[PDB]
Amino acid sequence: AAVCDICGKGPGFGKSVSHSHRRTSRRWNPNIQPVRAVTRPGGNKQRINACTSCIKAGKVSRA
RNA sequence: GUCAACCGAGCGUUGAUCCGAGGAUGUCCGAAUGGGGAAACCCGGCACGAGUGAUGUCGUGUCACCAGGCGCUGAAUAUAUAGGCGUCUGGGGGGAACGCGGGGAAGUGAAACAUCUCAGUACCCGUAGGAAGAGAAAACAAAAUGUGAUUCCGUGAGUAGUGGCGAGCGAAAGCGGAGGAUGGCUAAACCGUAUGCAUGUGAUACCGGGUAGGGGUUGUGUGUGCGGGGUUGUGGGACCUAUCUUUCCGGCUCUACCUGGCUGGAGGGCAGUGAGAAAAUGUUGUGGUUAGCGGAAAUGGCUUGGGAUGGCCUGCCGUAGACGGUGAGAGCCCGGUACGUGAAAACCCGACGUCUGUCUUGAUGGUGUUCCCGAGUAGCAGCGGGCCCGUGGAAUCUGCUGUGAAUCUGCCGGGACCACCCGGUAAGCCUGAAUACUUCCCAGUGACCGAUAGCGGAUUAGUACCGUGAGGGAAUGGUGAAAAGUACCCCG
RNA sequence: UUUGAAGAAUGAGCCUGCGAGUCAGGGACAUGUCGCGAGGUUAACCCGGGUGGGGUAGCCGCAGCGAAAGCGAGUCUGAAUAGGGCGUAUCCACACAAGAGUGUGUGGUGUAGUGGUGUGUUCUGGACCCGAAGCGGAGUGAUCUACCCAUGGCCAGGGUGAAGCGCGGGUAAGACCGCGUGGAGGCCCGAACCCACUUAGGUUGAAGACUGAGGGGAUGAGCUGUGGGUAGGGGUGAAAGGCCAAU
RNA sequence: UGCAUCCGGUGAAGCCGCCGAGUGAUCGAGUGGUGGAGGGUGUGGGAGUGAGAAUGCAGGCAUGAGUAGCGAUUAGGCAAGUGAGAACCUUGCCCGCCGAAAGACCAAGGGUUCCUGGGCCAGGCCAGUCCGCCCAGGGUGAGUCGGGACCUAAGGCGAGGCCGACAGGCGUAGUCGAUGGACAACGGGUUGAUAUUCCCGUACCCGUGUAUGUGCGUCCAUGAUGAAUCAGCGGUACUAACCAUCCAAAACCACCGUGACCGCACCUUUCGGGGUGUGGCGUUGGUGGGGCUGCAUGGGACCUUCGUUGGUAGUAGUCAAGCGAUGGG
RNA sequence: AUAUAUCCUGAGAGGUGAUGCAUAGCCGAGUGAGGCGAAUUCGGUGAUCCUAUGCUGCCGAGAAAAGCCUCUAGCGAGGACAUACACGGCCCGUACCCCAAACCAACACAGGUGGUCAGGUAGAGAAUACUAAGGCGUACGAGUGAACUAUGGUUAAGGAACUC
RNA sequence: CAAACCAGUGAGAAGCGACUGUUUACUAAAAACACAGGUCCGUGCGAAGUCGCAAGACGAUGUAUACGGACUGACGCCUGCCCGGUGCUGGAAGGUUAAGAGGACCCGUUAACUCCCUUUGGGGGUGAAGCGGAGAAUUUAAGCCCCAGUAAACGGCGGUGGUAACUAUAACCAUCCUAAGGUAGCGAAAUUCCUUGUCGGGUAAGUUCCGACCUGCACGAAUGGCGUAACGACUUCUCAACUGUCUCAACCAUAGACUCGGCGAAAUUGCACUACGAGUAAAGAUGCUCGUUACGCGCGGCAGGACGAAAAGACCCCGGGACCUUCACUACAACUUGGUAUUGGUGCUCGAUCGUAUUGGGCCUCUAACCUCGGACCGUAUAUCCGGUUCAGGGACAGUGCCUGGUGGGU
RNA sequence: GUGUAAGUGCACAAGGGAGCUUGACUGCGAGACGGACAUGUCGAGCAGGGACGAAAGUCGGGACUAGUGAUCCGGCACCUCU
Ligand SMILES: [Mg+2]
Ligand SMILES: [Mg+2]
Ligand SMILES: [Mg+2]
Ligand SMILES: [Mg+2]
Ligand SMILES: [Mg+2]
Ligand SMILES: [Mg+2]
Ligand SMILES: [Mg+2]
Ligand SMILES: [Mg+2]
Ligand SMILES: [Mg+2]
Ligand SMILES: [Mg+2]
Ligand SMILES: [Mg+2]
Ligand SMILES: [Mg+2]
Ligand SMILES: [Mg+2]
Ligand SMILES: [Mg+2]
Ligand SMILES: [Mg+2]
Ligand SMILES: [Mg+2]
Ligand SMILES: [Mg+2]
Ligand SMILES: [Mg+2]
Ligand SMILES: [Mg+2]
Ligand SMILES: [Mg+2]
Ligand SMILES: [Mg+2]
Ligand SMILES: [Mg+2]
Ligand SMILES: [Mg+2]
Ligand SMILES: [Mg+2]
Ligand SMILES: [Mg+2]
Ligand SMILES: [Mg+2]
Ligand SMILES: [Mg+2]
Ligand SMILES: [Mg+2]
Ligand SMILES: [Mg+2]
Ligand SMILES: [Mg+2]
Ligand SMILES: [Mg+2]
Ligand SMILES: [Mg+2]
Ligand SMILES: [Mg+2]
Ligand SMILES: [Mg+2]
Ligand SMILES: [Mg+2]
Ligand SMILES: [Mg+2]
Ligand SMILES: [Mg+2]
Ligand SMILES: [Mg+2]
Ligand SMILES: [Mg+2]
Ligand SMILES: [Mg+2]
Ligand SMILES: [Mg+2]
Ligand SMILES: [Mg+2]
Ligand SMILES: [Mg+2]
Ligand SMILES: [Mg+2]
Ligand SMILES: [Mg+2]
Ligand SMILES: [Mg+2]
Ligand SMILES: [Mg+2]
Ligand SMILES: [Mg+2]
Ligand SMILES: [Mg+2]
Ligand SMILES: [Mg+2]
Ligand SMILES: [Mg+2]
Ligand SMILES: [Mg+2]
Ligand SMILES: [Mg+2]
Ligand SMILES: [Mg+2]
Ligand SMILES: [Mg+2]
Ligand SMILES: [Mg+2]
Ligand SMILES: [Mg+2]
Ligand SMILES: [Mg+2]
Ligand SMILES: [Mg+2]
Ligand SMILES: [Mg+2]
Ligand SMILES: [Mg+2]
Ligand SMILES: [Mg+2]
Ligand SMILES: [Mg+2]
Ligand SMILES: [Mg+2]
Ligand SMILES: [Mg+2]
Ligand SMILES: [Mg+2]
Ligand SMILES: [Mg+2]
Ligand SMILES: [Mg+2]
Ligand SMILES: [Mg+2]
Ligand SMILES: [Mg+2]
Ligand SMILES: [Mg+2]
Ligand SMILES: [Mg+2]
Ligand SMILES: [Mg+2]
Ligand SMILES: [Mg+2]
Ligand SMILES: [Mg+2]
Ligand SMILES: [Mg+2]
Ligand SMILES: [Mg+2]
Ligand SMILES: [Mg+2]
Ligand SMILES: [Mg+2]
Ligand SMILES: [Mg+2]
Ligand SMILES: [Mg+2]
Ligand SMILES: [Mg+2]
Ligand SMILES: [Mg+2]
Ligand SMILES: [Mg+2]
Ligand SMILES: [Mg+2]
Ligand SMILES: [Mg+2]
Ligand SMILES: [Mg+2]
Ligand SMILES: [Mg+2]
Ligand SMILES: [Mg+2]
Ligand SMILES: [Mg+2]
Ligand SMILES: [Mg+2]
Ligand SMILES: [Mg+2]
Ligand SMILES: [Mg+2]
Ligand SMILES: [Mg+2]
Ligand SMILES: [Mg+2]
Ligand SMILES: [Mg+2]
Ligand SMILES: [Mg+2]
Ligand SMILES: [Mg+2]
Ligand SMILES: [Mg+2]
Ligand SMILES: [Mg+2]
Ligand SMILES: [Mg+2]
Ligand SMILES: [Mg+2]
Ligand SMILES: [Mg+2]
Ligand SMILES: [Mg+2]
Ligand SMILES: [Mg+2]
Ligand SMILES: [Mg+2]
Ligand SMILES: [Mg+2]
Ligand SMILES: [Mg+2]
Ligand SMILES: [Mg+2]
Ligand SMILES: [Mg+2]
Ligand SMILES: [Mg+2]
Ligand SMILES: [Mg+2]
Ligand SMILES: [Mg+2]
Ligand SMILES: [Mg+2]
Ligand SMILES: [Mg+2]
Ligand SMILES: [Mg+2]
Ligand SMILES: [Mg+2]
Ligand SMILES: [Mg+2]
Ligand SMILES: [Mg+2]
Ligand SMILES: [Mg+2]
Ligand SMILES: [Mg+2]
Ligand SMILES: [Mg+2]
Ligand SMILES: [Mg+2]
Ligand SMILES: [Mg+2]
Ligand SMILES: [Mg+2]
Ligand SMILES: [Mg+2]
Ligand SMILES: [Mg+2]
Ligand SMILES: [Mg+2]
Ligand SMILES: [Mg+2]
Ligand SMILES: [Mg+2]
Ligand SMILES: [Mg+2]
Ligand SMILES: [Mg+2]
Ligand SMILES: [Mg+2]
Ligand SMILES: [Mg+2]
Ligand SMILES: [Mg+2]
Ligand SMILES: [Mg+2]
Ligand SMILES: [Mg+2]
Ligand SMILES: [Mg+2]
Ligand SMILES: [Mg+2]
Ligand SMILES: [Mg+2]
Ligand SMILES: [Mg+2]
Ligand SMILES: [Mg+2]
Ligand SMILES: [Mg+2]
Ligand SMILES: [Mg+2]
Ligand SMILES: [Mg+2]
Ligand SMILES: [Mg+2]
Ligand SMILES: [Mg+2]
Ligand SMILES: [Mg+2]
Ligand SMILES: [Mg+2]
Ligand SMILES: [Mg+2]
Ligand SMILES: [Mg+2]
Ligand SMILES: [Mg+2]
Ligand SMILES: [Mg+2]
Ligand SMILES: [Zn+2]
Repeated sequence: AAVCDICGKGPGFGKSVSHSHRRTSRRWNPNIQPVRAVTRPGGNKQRINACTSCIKAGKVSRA
């Protein structure tokens, strides 16, 4: 819940809301997961904290 | 140097001290950086010298972490990588405010109270700078054939608006001003090179007239890397086809001989320490700063007077009658005042001949047909945030999650939203001046205080003292003009 | 302060100093007063080591009515002369009506606001002065106490006598019992130590919690030195709303 | 503050009196005494502008008052000395009190309170020659005691690492961290103060080195062994069989029950269905007899698998001494 | 091999240490130092001190690491073992107080503060009573038969009738 | 003749608690706390539950004969009946409902037009495709509603009337209603208001005590009932000794109080040449009226007044705080669902334009995303952290985000 | 006796019946009453249309006095408002 490696997406802070509409401070943390992505076409794969936005950005590739 | 005096030793006409510029010296703790640690203290490794009969012993240096590179090494293992070393360059902490940015509340008002307000305030945190930040419209405007980056002022106006439509909050457009730089580029529609991965009909296919010699720019798809030149506002650029064309040379579009498309070298540019090319090449103002020099004119006389600058009388000078001191009110007494002058050396602000780059293989004006200019971006569904705007009919901005575009008969804006037309190029980038602040220094000023005031602090003050801590936190000025601070005698 | 105080209602030991309606805003209004007058005035800003000059950007009134279109000395209402609401500053003289008080038409008197300066009030600012219980953010504390963690130390003396053990009884083996040994025990009495039950004194005390007589445990859930960790809406808590540095 | 400018060392402001005047807040070019350096008419201007109170604040001084108290449970008297003064100090005599302390050593802590010398304002709840007062001087002596050179617990810090909006939080290798473990000291004497430190006498254990006497190799060579090499075997028992033991796949013989068929006699509704007894099969429920061949279960042997040597190659490469760990016990 | 075999551990006792020292006292010498200097044996009691980190017995089952000894991985042509030898071992604390007028309590305060030493007579004793060593009478005193208060002693007879 | 110091009062009846023990430092040491005994429930091991926005650590280097939570509290006899309410536990067939998808209606705009007017589309309505606005129905999980269980889970266990051989009764039947309507035991008790209930014991006298009766206002069986040996600085009561606690105080030795010398305080304080009584009055007067009495001043004592001093009254009320409780409001932490993403494939089975079509649901597989706290290597000379490699197990689950619904005095 | 309590009124009816029918109108409103204020009450006359009565005239709710709710936010219809 810290940071996504490439997108640079630090979690943002905002306030929730009731139906009565009374505020309270809360947070949002980007959807971060690690995968053993492919780096070089030689087969070397490594792990990097990536979010869904980055994944669908598809800098990381699959076989 | 001072308290503080005092002595005692002493230093000077050759110029000692005093002030300024550069330099060296700088124990230890303290980012502390050789390891450790209860700060000012313990314990080592490595390289060079020295002394002892040698050791003992001594000095000197170097020895942190992280970041970024370079060279060497390489584990699982085969390549290679992590890791491992060693070396250069940076940063590390502190500082009053200001600025940016990440986060961010309640007391309070609403006469209660949740929305709301208090307010993005205090406070915490990470950054740089002397300013920062913002900054060249994807802005406004509204038919005028208008504005023309940002920033800061005074308006516009407590108006339009927002709000349990309450308390409250609060624009924009336009106008007048300060300051100005309409300011130049990178990277995708061709090519030369360092290139590789792939393959050969390995010859009739590759060079821009004619003769001749010579022997995979992949066939097909996709992605990545390297570039001249294409970056709209009347709507705009190129795989090919109609016109003038202000130097030369070579090599290319897989070869050699007209037409077409590029790159390299000899010459007018574009400018350059720059936000749009990078690194280097060096210096003149009586400019200032750091300290300094000169700088006028009454012993004038008398009176009170302890003491005169005072009262009276003369004469005084002034480009200087700000100021302070000297025995009471001083321009004619001293420090000094206007004015003039001045730096061996160093430093901040202003030009000028070594030396450097580029380009004139590039540039300017003229007639028609056919893969580029910011993508996970604009916009979208949900969720929230900032714009006066609290979902309200809600644009514009940002963003968390899922989604997701066109590229010129493209986009987005014009305050739900649509059509004709109206106006300006988003997703890349930087860039002075106007502005804010003052821990620090200088010079001046005050209808500012004059010791319970004024900074807590005119004095050994952030001390004594209190608290183990964070922290709190005092009271305490004047003898005299000068110490001439009471010799000596007497009581005790 | 009170309806009301000589008050036995509050405050004042005394003296001296210090101590309380201030201050800002083209803020708003009214009253004084000052200049000009259908006009009044400028902000910011530029240039005079000096308050000058420039600067009309802007604001208020000269016209109001209507929510608005819009109209305009009228306008709104309304289907409307058909009067009413609001203004036409305000009045004088002439005529027309009813004399529903006044309205409707003519000729003159012709409209007074604005910017200082000082003042009361309101305005937002802490807004006449001192004063709270408390909420929130950042930090400082476990040198007492609570708990716990590691390492050490402490518990004079004197009794009680489990299991177990051996022998003798007893079994067929037992089991069971007498005898001597053994000495367990949150066992007993009682010093150090640690506590706090009663009384007394003290309660401007020797002491911000004690002194003296007695008072319980006193080999353990014990106590004690040592050094460490647990931080505030949290700790800890053999639980009382206790302790967390006399709070 | 502005001003015509003045008042004053022939005495300003301030302080304390006196006089006179205004209805008031006051005033007086109104003065007497202290004071010895600045005030200021008038007319405006601006204010931190007027104190008795707020259990106000700070300072000073009141009263209760010369009152309460002088801080234990042990307690003194006296002689003589110093001194101005002597219950309180010094010396002496007796008395009393503690004596698991009210004595003697340390740690923690404090830091000069230790000793000597001088004086007694201030401090000691009184005086005070005395003091833990002040003033000056002196005083702290370690290879062997203690803290670092050593090692570690609880726990803290922490490269890299992991996680975290920032800050930071964790925890590995490591490094810190005593209240523990590790190495050596005794008695006497000494000054006014130090002592297991100084002196005396006698010992010790750790760290470096000496070089010889023991005396030991590597650079000679003797000892114990030790193990990485060519030729086959485990009656067990690969492959046609024999003796003995229980079982049955291609149903012969015999009976019986009858999926279903052909029917022979009787019963039954008038005849029907149907039941009973039986005959021929068929079985709702396919072996025995015999040989060729091929495979499956044990026997001896044929060629390749041994009873580790026959030369060699104790010819040559190896050292243990002496110290050798970030490792093991 | 069951051997008091062997090894390890081990307070204590004897000897040397020590013909030394100290010593009660003797002499001259006074604020007090100096020289000389006798005996220096026995038994018996006896610890909470030491053997002991031991022995027995119990469950609640009672640190780590180092130093030391020892074994080897990586070397090697000079180390091992003693001793005459004169050499060589840091820095810092070391005074004083330390159940107190010196520390923590604002004081020269009837409080608290951890470890060590533990005499004699009675006694079980580390209680208690009196004493040595040694240190104190802890800083207001002098005088007065009052109340009254506090600390105490004694009390005719009655014995809880006071009083919750 | 234990002569000193030192050195247990004892016994009886009972209440509560098993006891040793701990606690409200600095007013409460108990009957409270705590425990040893049991009970219920949760907890399958990267556990349950904790601290922590995370890694991670405790739990534990433990493993259901362990750990956590809650209740009662040795031991013995026991621990009755009630599942409507609230909870918890199982069952989701039905009804209601999330987000998310979605596209019928309705609405806006505009090319063409549509009457007539000119000549080179608007003024008297339709509505083009897209654009958009509100906008559908349709798919939806948990939960709630619903069905059962559960009381050592929180909790309840009645009233009404009638009904005997003299006498008061109910020991039997009928009423309502809820789920049932208090069983054993004990009971004017630590609960009993009348109440000092009545009776008996103890005393002359007993509102306390003990022992019984039961009219239990308003006991009661794990927020446990009844007894209980021992224990207790616990509660009540009685008895013998005991005594100055008392009848009823007396004397005496001590340190103060007193006088003398020395040093030298504090609270309070508008004034002060400060009497009495009756009256008056802001309603109890040293200070007013009236009358009485009284030379000025001290010292020791005693406390009735000076509404005496100390603390801006606790109680009460009035404008406000903090903490706490809960089915008060509004939320939020945590727990829980689905969709969506980290996201892959085959086979089957189910639908709206029995032989032609509808793309998603449910299942079984598999590796390859992902997890692994399994193993074994390496970084390493030492490393249980960590990173990489291999294999092994899982595996498209899980976890994680975002939206959403539940629950939510934990905050 | 007079719709719903009491008072005030009411026979000239405000009491019944019938006929007819909508004035329980539209826009104003001279002036008043009460109101601290927001509000609340009464009312002759003027313009269109209608109702009853031939006409005269009466008709702007019930014999009167109770039967009620501010502001915001929102919903719905019409207009020669933007
Ligand atoms: Mg991150
Ligand atoms: Mg924010
Ligand atoms: Mg908020
Ligand atoms: Mg996708
Ligand atoms: Mg210099
Ligand atoms: Mg130097
Ligand atoms: Mg360091
Ligand atoms: Mg460093
Ligand atoms: Mg590098
Ligand atoms: Mg490789
Ligand atoms: Mg409010
Ligand atoms: Mg309020
Ligand atoms: Mg607020
Ligand atoms: Mg705001
Ligand atoms: Mg700079
Ligand atoms: Mg800029
Ligand atoms: Mg404006
Ligand atoms: Mg307001
Ligand atoms: Mg180009
Ligand atoms: Mg180009
Ligand atoms: Mg155009
Ligand atoms: Mg000069
Ligand atoms: Mg003179
Ligand atoms: Mg001058
Ligand atoms: Mg002068
Ligand atoms: Mg001068
Ligand atoms: Mg809004
Ligand atoms: Mg909008
Ligand atoms: Mg463009
Ligand atoms: Mg500027
Ligand atoms: Mg402090
Ligand atoms: Mg009054
Ligand atoms: Mg009065
Ligand atoms: Mg009085
Ligand atoms: Mg009063
Ligand atoms: Mg009072
Ligand atoms: Mg009052
Ligand atoms: Mg008072
Ligand atoms: Mg104003
Ligand atoms: Mg005028
Ligand atoms: Mg001007
Ligand atoms: Mg209007
Ligand atoms: Mg109208
Ligand atoms: Mg003014
Ligand atoms: Mg706070
Ligand atoms: Mg701490
Ligand atoms: Mg037994
Ligand atoms: Mg025994
Ligand atoms: Mg006893
Ligand atoms: Mg006393
Ligand atoms: Mg205190
Ligand atoms: Mg007694
Ligand atoms: Mg115990
Ligand atoms: Mg802390
Ligand atoms: Mg709290
Ligand atoms: Mg309690
Ligand atoms: Mg309580
Ligand atoms: Mg406390
Ligand atoms: Mg004079
Ligand atoms: Mg004079
Ligand atoms: Mg004078
Ligand atoms: Mg003056
Ligand atoms: Mg003036
Ligand atoms: Mg004042
Ligand atoms: Mg005063
Ligand atoms: Mg007053
Ligand atoms: Mg006062
Ligand atoms: Mg007094
Ligand atoms: Mg007295
Ligand atoms: Mg006295
Ligand atoms: Mg005392
Ligand atoms: Mg004397
Ligand atoms: Mg004694
Ligand atoms: Mg003792
Ligand atoms: Mg003793
Ligand atoms: Mg200490
Ligand atoms: Mg002296
Ligand atoms: Mg003196
Ligand atoms: Mg004194
Ligand atoms: Mg001194
Ligand atoms: Mg690190
Ligand atoms: Mg760490
Ligand atoms: Mg660690
Ligand atoms: Mg260490
Ligand atoms: Mg240590
Ligand atoms: Mg010493
Ligand atoms: Mg010593
Ligand atoms: Mg040595
Ligand atoms: Mg030292
Ligand atoms: Mg010493
Ligand atoms: Mg000492
Ligand atoms: Mg002592
Ligand atoms: Mg003190
Ligand atoms: Mg004392
Ligand atoms: Mg004390
Ligand atoms: Mg103690
Ligand atoms: Mg003892
Ligand atoms: Mg004695
Ligand atoms: Mg003694
Ligand atoms: Mg007394
Ligand atoms: Mg007697
Ligand atoms: Mg008696
Ligand atoms: Mg009982
Ligand atoms: Mg008890
Ligand atoms: Mg007990
Ligand atoms: Mg207890
Ligand atoms: Mg207690
Ligand atoms: Mg206490
Ligand atoms: Mg208490
Ligand atoms: Mg108590
Ligand atoms: Mg208990
Ligand atoms: Mg039980
Ligand atoms: Mg239980
Ligand atoms: Mg249970
Ligand atoms: Mg778990
Ligand atoms: Mg209980
Ligand atoms: Mg049931
Ligand atoms: Mg129920
Ligand atoms: Mg549809
Ligand atoms: Mg439910
Ligand atoms: Mg009873
Ligand atoms: Mg009972
Ligand atoms: Mg009772
Ligand atoms: Mg009773
Ligand atoms: Mg009774
Ligand atoms: Mg009684
Ligand atoms: Mg009862
Ligand atoms: Mg009850
Ligand atoms: Mg039960
Ligand atoms: Mg129960
Ligand atoms: Mg209960
Ligand atoms: Mg019970
Ligand atoms: Mg019992
Ligand atoms: Mg008696
Ligand atoms: Mg008496
Ligand atoms: Mg007395
Ligand atoms: Mg006395
Ligand atoms: Mg005195
Ligand atoms: Mg009176
Ligand atoms: Mg009276
Ligand atoms: Mg009186
Ligand atoms: Mg009082
Ligand atoms: Mg109060
Ligand atoms: Mg209140
Ligand atoms: Mg609170
Ligand atoms: Mg989903
Ligand atoms: Mg999926
Ligand atoms: Mg609450
Ligand atoms: Mg009628
Ligand atoms: Mg009118
Ligand atoms: Mg009506
Ligand atoms: Mg009517
Ligand atoms: Mg509203
Ligand atoms: Zn990302």
